Amino acid sequence: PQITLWKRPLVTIRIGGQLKEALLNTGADNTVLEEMNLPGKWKPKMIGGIGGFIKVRQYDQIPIEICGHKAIGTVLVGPTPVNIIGRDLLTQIGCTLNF
Amino acid sequence: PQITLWKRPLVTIRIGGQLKEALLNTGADNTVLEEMNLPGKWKPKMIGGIGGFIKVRQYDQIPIEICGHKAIGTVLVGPTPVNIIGRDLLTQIGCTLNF
Amino acid sequence: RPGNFLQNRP
Repeated sequence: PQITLWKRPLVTIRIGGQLKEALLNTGADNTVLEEMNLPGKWKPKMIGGIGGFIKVRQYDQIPIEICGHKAIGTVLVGPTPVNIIGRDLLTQIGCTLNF
Repeated sequence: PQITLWKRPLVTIRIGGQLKEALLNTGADNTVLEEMNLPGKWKPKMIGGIGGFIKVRQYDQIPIEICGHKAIGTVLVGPTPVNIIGRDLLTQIGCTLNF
Repeated sequence: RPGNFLQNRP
């Protein structure tokens, strides 16, 4: 559909059978979730935001459903204040910014 | 336009007669620019996200052109890593998220 | 609450 930006663009996602709220975030290169357990191999990464840098774990080829859309891709996990769907998965689901 | 998210959504802005580049950020409540001199009264504020908080200056009723569309609103100024157009002004220029 | 979720890849 079409999502207004008068309020934060929060949507339900589903990952590993858990329901979570995340923010559709054109200002994020990547998808970053609050601390959680995921299966398999991972690698540590440092990402930057508004106030400095945080450490995350990078997991690849994780299935995630984002407002009804099946996606499979990389998920970074760490101390983000809010779950973020970044450009890597917005593109996957066909999301554009229109004005 | 309908902007795709293959690349960071960096666009032309014009503020106080200066040409800059800014990131259209649906993950930001408010607009924050790198340090610059703007006219008029300001108030200090803190804004936060990944990596913690920074101290900014808040100016009101500032004209800014974003990708050709005129806006007038509240502009924060401070140590952000990139000029950021937030929802406050994305709404003004008619932005929605579409998928 | 924080309000600016800029995020840059590694």
